Amino acid sequence: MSGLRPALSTFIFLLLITGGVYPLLTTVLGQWWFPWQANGSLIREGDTVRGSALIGQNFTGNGYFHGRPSATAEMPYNPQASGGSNLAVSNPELDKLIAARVAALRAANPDASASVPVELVTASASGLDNNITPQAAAWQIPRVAKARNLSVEQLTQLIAKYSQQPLVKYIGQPVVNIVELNLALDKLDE
Amino acid sequence: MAAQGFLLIATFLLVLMVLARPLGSGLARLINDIPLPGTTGVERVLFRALGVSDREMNWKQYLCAILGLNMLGLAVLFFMLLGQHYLPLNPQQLPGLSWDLALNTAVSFVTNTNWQSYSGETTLSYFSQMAGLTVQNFLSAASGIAVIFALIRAFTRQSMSTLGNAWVDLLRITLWVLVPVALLIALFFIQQGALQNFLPYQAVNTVEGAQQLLPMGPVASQEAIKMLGTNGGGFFNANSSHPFENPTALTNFVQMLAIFLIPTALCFAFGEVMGDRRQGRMLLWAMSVIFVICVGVVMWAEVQGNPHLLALGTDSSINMEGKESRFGVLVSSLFAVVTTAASCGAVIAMHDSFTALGGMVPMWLMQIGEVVFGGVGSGLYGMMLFVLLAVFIAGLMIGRTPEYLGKKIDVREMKLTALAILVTPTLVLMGAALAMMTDAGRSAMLNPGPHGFSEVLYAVSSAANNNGSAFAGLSANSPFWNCLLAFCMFVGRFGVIIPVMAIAGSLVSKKSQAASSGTLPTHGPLFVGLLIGTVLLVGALTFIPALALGPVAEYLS
Amino acid sequence: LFEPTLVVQALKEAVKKLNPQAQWRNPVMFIVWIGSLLTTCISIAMASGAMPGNALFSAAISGWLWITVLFANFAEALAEGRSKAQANSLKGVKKTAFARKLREPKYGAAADKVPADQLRKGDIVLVEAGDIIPCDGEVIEGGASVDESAITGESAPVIRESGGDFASVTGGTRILSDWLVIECSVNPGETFLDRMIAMVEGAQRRKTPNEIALTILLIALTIVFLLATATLWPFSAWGGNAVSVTVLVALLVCLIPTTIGGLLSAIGVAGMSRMLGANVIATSGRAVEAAGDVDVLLLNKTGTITLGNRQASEFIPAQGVDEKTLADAAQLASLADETPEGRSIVILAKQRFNLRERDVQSLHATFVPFTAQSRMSGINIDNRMIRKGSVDAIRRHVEANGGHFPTDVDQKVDQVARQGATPLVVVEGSRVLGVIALKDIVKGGIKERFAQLRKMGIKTVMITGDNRLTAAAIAAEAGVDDFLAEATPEAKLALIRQYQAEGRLVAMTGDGTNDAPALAQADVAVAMNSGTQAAKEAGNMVDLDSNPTKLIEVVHIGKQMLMTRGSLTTFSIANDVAKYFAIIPAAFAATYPQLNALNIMCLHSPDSAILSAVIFNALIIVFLIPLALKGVSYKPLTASAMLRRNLWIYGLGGLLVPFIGIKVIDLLLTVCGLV
Amino acid sequence: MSAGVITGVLLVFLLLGYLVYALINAE
Ligand SMILES: CCCCCCCCCCCCCCCCCC(=O)OC[C@H](COP(=O)([O-])OCC(O)COP(=O)([O-])OC[C@@H](COC(=O)CCCCCCCCCCCCCCCCC)OC(=O)CCCCCCCCCCCCCCCCC)OC(=O)CCCCCCCCCCCCCCCCC
Ligand SMILES: CCCCCCCCCCCCCCCCCC(=O)OC[C@H](COP(=O)([O-])OCC(O)COP(=O)([O-])OC[C@@H](COC(=O)CCCCCCCCCCCCCCCCC)OC(=O)CCCCCCCCCCCCCCCCC)OC(=O)CCCCCCCCCCCCCCCCC
Ligand SMILES: [K+]
Ligand SMILES: [K+]
Ligand SMILES: [K+]
Ligand SMILES: [K+]
Ligand SMILES: [K+]
Ligand SMILES: [K+]
Ligand SMILES: [K+]
Repeated sequence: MSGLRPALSTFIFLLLITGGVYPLLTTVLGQWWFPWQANGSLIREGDTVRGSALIGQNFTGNGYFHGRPSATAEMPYNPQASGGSNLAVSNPELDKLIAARVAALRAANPDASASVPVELVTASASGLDNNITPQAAAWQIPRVAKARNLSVEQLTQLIAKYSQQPLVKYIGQPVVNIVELNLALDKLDE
Repeated sequence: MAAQGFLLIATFLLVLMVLARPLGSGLARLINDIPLPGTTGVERVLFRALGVSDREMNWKQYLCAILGLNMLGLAVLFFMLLGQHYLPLNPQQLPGLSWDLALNTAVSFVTNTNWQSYSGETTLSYFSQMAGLTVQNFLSAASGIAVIFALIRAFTRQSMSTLGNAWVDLLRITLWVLVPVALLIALFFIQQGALQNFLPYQAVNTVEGAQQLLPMGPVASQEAIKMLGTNGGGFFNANSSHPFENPTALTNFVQMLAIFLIPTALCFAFGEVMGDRRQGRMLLWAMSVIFVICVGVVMWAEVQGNPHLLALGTDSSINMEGKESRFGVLVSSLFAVVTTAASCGAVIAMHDSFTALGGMVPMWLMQIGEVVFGGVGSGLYGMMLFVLLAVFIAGLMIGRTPEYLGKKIDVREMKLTALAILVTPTLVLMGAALAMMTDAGRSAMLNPGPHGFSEVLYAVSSAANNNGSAFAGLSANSPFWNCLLAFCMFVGRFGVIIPVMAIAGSLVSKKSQAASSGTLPTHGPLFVGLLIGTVLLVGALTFIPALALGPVAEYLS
Repeated sequence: LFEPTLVVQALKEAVKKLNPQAQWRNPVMFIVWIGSLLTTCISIAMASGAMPGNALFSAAISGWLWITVLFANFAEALAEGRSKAQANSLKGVKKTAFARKLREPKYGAAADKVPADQLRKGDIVLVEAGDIIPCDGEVIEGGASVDESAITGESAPVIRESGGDFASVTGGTRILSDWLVIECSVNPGETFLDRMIAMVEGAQRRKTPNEIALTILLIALTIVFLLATATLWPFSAWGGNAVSVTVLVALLVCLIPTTIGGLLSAIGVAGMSRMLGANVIATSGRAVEAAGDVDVLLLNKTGTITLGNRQASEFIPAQGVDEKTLADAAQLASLADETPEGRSIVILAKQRFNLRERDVQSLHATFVPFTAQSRMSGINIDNRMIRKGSVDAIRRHVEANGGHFPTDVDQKVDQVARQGATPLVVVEGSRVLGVIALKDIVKGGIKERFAQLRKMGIKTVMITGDNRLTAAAIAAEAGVDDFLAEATPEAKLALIRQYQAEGRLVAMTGDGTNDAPALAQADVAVAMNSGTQAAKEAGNMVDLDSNPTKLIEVVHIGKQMLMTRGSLTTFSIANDVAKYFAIIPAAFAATYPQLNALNIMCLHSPDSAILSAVIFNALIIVFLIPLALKGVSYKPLTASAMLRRNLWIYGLGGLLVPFIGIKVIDLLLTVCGLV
Repeated sequence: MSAGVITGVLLVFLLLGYLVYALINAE
């Protein structure tokens, strides 16, 4: 008609030049250059996998380090529905949830303090989170030390080694890993 | 902590300015229909094959071109999402999407909205998010930049009757702005940890025993062009908060810079295409003052945080509920206000789980119109909608015929300016009223009290404002929600684009007055304050009745 | 003035246009009218007993919304009544006497008894002493003292000499002396006074494009506020009991820009009134605003330097003739020149050098005018043979009486020609007494008028076109920063279309018919009342004070109207934040008790805050009626400074004056104990 | 929803239509 051929032509060209070769170009650059980070950032030994360096896993246990709670729908720290918590700031249900979490954490940790870190009782935004702030990690040093028969200074230097600080202090937060740190703890044990 | 926020805002603005000013010299080149250095031969061997005639066309044919391209994109995306089981790259064999969700997702992705009413990694195949979603993430931004290029050409052209050729406009804009910067951002995200592998969903046995399952796919490739422009629809349900999308703070800084890159560079191009950089730095100051004020109030509200946490036995009271860990309170607050200022729609912190004062401000900067760097392409013409009214009021106070950049402004575009301004609050208030005169809409509630009405108002504002950011408590999977948000999205895009093109067509014909001794300079602090006062006056006078019953009510609770 | 207490009862009777036929033309207040009727029928059913409540609150809201409508129509009707009073002041009596028509044009001809309402084009009429001009036209012969106080306010007996620079007359004005004839130019009902009275009486007032655009923005704002206050009902119904319809309607009428919506007609009706009060007849408000946007002004020297033909005398240079002998020649000329222009030259020479040696009684000079064949004086009764003529006239006199002329008079004429002025020579006897210098002088205060024009940033271009040197001198002691020498009508058209094509707006204040095509081609056209009739129809506006620089007042009032409407709509918009702070905590105190911390005014009750807001909405309109009548005070400032001043006054008046108004009205209500 | 608010919704739409008509018109 008037401009049907240029319209359809530029649609097909823009489609084939943006979706179909640009993902292909980025992918063939990714596996050629940076394959570990391109292929899920998985951590593994032998052939089996124990997770990635980014996802974070539900750690129910006195010996293991504990991350932020997860508000994932069907199972905590489930990477299928990463939705986080959408409860309001003035929600009484949220108040009961935080009260139950702080009661459970007070029962779990009898030696550090009564003022729990806020992120250890508040759910993450993504619903899955592999990292916590190093002071919050140091809050649970007596629990892991008692449950693993390990030195407090040794655990402190271990979590200092397995930290992750940003390029500059204000752009993010200093933060320590969780799944990778617990795997390092297991390798230290055996 | 306030000092940390101060340096964060300051250095973010400096890096944005030093990355956006060179792009203005090069976006004004694209506006002037001047090819970039090193692509004239490629252009002349490409457009002949593509059939794009070098002849220019007026506003009516330009608008018809853009709307036809958007209708074709909507049809292709709708008939791709209704299938995706007859199509390859479905490792988990996802079923075909329902008609209502497919229509809502298709219109959200074509009309620069990117509102996710589902869970991406458990509802969409790899092929959809690799090709069909990504082409709309490219072409919606291309269409917005084309509309603002037509408006800038209308403002800078003396008495011509044409606004250029839309096909060559989007072709040049896409292939020489939106693609290679997306390559750079995507490879940076592969460097830092965002994945792009096309591998099947790889199950993982954890160190405890609870067998979870990890999602894969072309995540960073969609992430890069989702951040470039102001698209803002992620691969997963937690868009730009999943560690597979933005793993660290350097990635998040690149997220922020890619959000503000295109509107700031467009403002710089508007300044540099007239030969008067003051005309662009006026708009930049007018946007940035409102921006930094709203950043300050959001960070203050989130530092004050939840008061119940201190009474429930915590070491602090900062609202970490619904916020990430490696992204701090200030950083996630800044990303929230940047997202809802620039019409992106990618959220780090779940906006629903905010303090009332920190959640009112995203609603406010959405509902005033996407003016504070607001939207790719939209960030300038939505502000021009308010500039053409502020200069009218200023000329009324002077006692002279109102003119902006020389061209006289009269009834024939006052009608279109008024219609284009009022089409947004009409949709927002009508949708928010319709969602509470029905059992559906009122029944998709997650939080009781005023926060639920705040959720519905945020959702309808996000639909009508082409933002896509969500108070994610709302279960908008219902057919009523999908159809209502689809209609709001459609009208909120193409009842703004059409009158802007009509204003451009009416303005390009009028001969520009060269200069005079007595005209109001539209660059100084007085005009910046007048434009800011107009933006904070209309856009707040509309929704103070709407905002008083939600976030204000629960803040004064 | 505002309230003369003469026609206030009549205009209050004329307020009652509350029927929908005369109200839908203003939609921003038709919404207020429909809301008032809606809350009135709600109050009627509410007191009847359909729904339970007090109904005194609803009755008071309905009455006060009707009061807001009544004062809006009161402002419009008072502006219209002031316009009618101005029109009746300018009316005079158009048909006051029978016309003294002549069948043949000649002084002392066959009289007629025809009425003064059917005279056609080219009709001659005799005017005697103590008479009045029936219809507009031009004179043919004769002339005497004519007063125009009853039409233009000027009680100065301006003469009407035959032909020349002024020969046109206007009907309906008193005549003081005899010897006036008038040739009719246009029919009755075709004159601009009758046209202005007809458009005031018709009161159509076709709105300016600026008025339409401001109305468009007001409509957009009232759509926005209507949708906000309409969708406010489901939001309130979600949490507890919904807000009642009366509160929503009162909040809507508060949010609607009611003040500027009512004063939009007055801003412009008072504009026409200030046109007519500045001795200017204006046709359209678009023309008024375009005249308010003039950047380039055009004139001619025939209406500036003593209105032409009356140039002063400068020392009368001569070769071989002493100053005392030149003064004797001036005295002998003062005993001559029986023409009016000649007598003007006589009195200018006498005030240059007073001499009282001999007068008209001691020297019985013959009082005879010039002869048409040679422009020569018929006076010969003095000792010297007197001749008053030009160069060619005195040459013809030389070869008529004296024989041969010397070269001294030729070289003196050459010197006068290269120096300017006029080459007219006074001659007594057989020897010339020198060519009289007749350089002109800039009368009036046109220097400071042009200084005011330059301060207001309006270009002043002076177009007569005699020569470059005298145009430079006229510019030097006039004040125009440029001029245009060697002026022709085609050059005037080319220059005016070049200015219109360069991105500037122009205005002409011509008088003649030669520059009438250029004046009509100008987008702003100021016609001269002393100017030609055809140019007067060719113009857009005509000034009746015979002042070339009336455009400064036209710019003042035309800018005042736009400044007033923009300032008033900004004030009406800025009041809405305070109206929120007064209404919303009170409007939602019943169903949201947590919102009762927002009324920072510490108001009494929710049933009192809404009444205080509506009462303030009415009282701000009735207090700003004088601001609608008399415009915002124009000061000659730059754009940025004047915008800053307008903001600092009116935008700061918004959000601060409504605070005081609502608080004081609430205090008065609590003191009276009504709530 | 129920009766008594459909007349308010209809009157609001009628006012909006009249106001949009006045906005488009140059009366
Ligand atoms: C609570 C504290 C705050 C209170 C209020 C204080 C207000 C001041 C804050 C800082 C804002 C300064 C911005 C520019 C100054 C204005 C002068 C001007 O005409 O601007 C054009 C300015 C210089 O114009 P010019 O000198 O006439 O040169 C003519 C050229 O054509 C123009 O081209 P050129 O000069 O860019 O090209 C050459 C250029 C080569 O080009 C480049 O290198 C790229 C572009 C330059 C970018 C470098 C500066 C970026 C400007 C943004 C500043 C953001 C800071 C955040 C504010 C703190 C947060 C509260 O090389 C240079 O020389 C670059 C230096 C430019 C000189 C002026 C900039 C001053 C430094 C910024 C301050 C440092 C921040 C520390 C914290 C501030 C606290 C006081 O050019 C630019 O810098 C371009 C970008 C700026 C355009 C507008 C952007 C809006 C910024 C507003 C910030 C947010 C609001 C402030 C807070 C509000 C209250 C809470
Ligand atoms: C209405 C109620 C209240 C009434 C207030 C009325 C107005 C307030 C006046 C107060 C003081 C009066 C006397 C001042 C005169 C002397 C100062 C002077 O030189 O002129 C400055 C200026 C007049 O500008 P101009 O005569 O056009 O141009 C002369 C320039 O010097 C030459 O132009 P330039 O561009 O070359 O300027 C040079 C330099 C600037 O040089 C200066 O003159 C400033 C001195 C600083 C030194 C230079 C350092 C460079 C840094 C940039 C400027 C920093 C200033 C603060 C930045 C932080 C922002 C908070 O800037 C640059 O290098 C270019 C950058 C572009 C402009 C910068 C924008 C700054 C933001 C200004 C405030 C915006 C937020 C206000 C919020 C309003 C909402 C309520 O006077 C002011 O102080 C005005 C400021 C505006 C205040 C708010 C206005 C009220 C409007 C709100 C309501 C609107 C109604 C809505 C309508 C209805 C809607 C439906
Ligand atoms: K978006
Ligand atoms: K808008
Ligand atoms: K709006
Ligand atoms: K928009
Ligand atoms: K979202
Ligand atoms: K508006
Ligand atoms: K008002």
